[PDB]
Amino acid sequence: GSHMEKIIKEKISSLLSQEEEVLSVEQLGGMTNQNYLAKTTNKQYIVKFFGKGTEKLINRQDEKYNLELLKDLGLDVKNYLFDIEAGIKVNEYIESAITLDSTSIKTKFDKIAPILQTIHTSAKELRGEFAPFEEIKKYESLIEEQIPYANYESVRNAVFSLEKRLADLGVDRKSCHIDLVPENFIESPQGRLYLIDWEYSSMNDPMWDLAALFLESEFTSQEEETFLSHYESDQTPVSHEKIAIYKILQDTIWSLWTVYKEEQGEDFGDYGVNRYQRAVKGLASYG
Ligand SMILES: Nc1ncnc2c1ncn2[C@@H]1O[C@H](COP(=O)(O)O)[C@@H](O)[C@H]1O
Repeated sequence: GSHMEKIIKEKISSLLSQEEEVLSVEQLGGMTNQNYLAKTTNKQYIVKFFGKGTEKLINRQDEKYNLELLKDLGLDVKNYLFDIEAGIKVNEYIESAITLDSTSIKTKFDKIAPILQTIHTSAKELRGEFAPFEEIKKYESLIEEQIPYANYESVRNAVFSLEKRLADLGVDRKSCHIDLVPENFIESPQGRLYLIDWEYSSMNDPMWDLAALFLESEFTSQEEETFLSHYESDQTPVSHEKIAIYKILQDTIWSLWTVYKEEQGEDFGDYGVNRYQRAVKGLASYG
């Protein structure tokens, strides 16, 4: 039983009646060590332990508010606990739920485009103002080692040069999810599709979210065009250039996230190296 699992057991004890007990806390699948299934006498809970070393990256109070603010959209699953002290989310467990991946997401544009419209047109004022270039600096501060990626100064300066272009185009400010990996979509056995894991949610340009959806599921040009056709409306305008720019910023940011996570003891192999190289590729294609 890990330290993280012991802390989870303690936090869940507050959700139980005098009779009930925590039976087990086990690590769920996935890339990171954040996700756990907790079993109690009469209840199962999905747990995301996101707080470890992320105090300066994920503003826990911002995100606790964002949960209660976003609840009536009906997109996320039910929350039972959001622990500010350690950064731990305790949610409902949906039995026999299907987690989406790139292939399955591509069959469900009829559901997913309206979902993204719902969030981007919510008119909700989330706590948090996403600043991608400040985000880069946050990771740079937290990382102890000499940056392990090749040709970093030239790449960094090219990435930071995109700030001026974004200012010229004009950056929009809407409620965004910020982390549209396909595995953040889960389907109930009865058919309802959820969008989960809003830990990064913030006010941002909606083209960030589109870039993330497209990049994280490796959409083809045909899939991008088809999705944009579905998603585009007067209240959800589309900018292809912004999408291209945000893809580069995402690969940069998540490559730095990788270094920091590995410094804390995780092993993601060449995940970060490859994302960084894709930023390099994107910079060349953009220019
Ligand atoms: N309410 C739920 N019921 C069943 N599985 C879930 C639930 N919420 C999250 N999960 C799973 O846990 C993962 C959450 O972390 P992530 O892998 O980053 O999406 C999802 O991919 C789902 O597979």
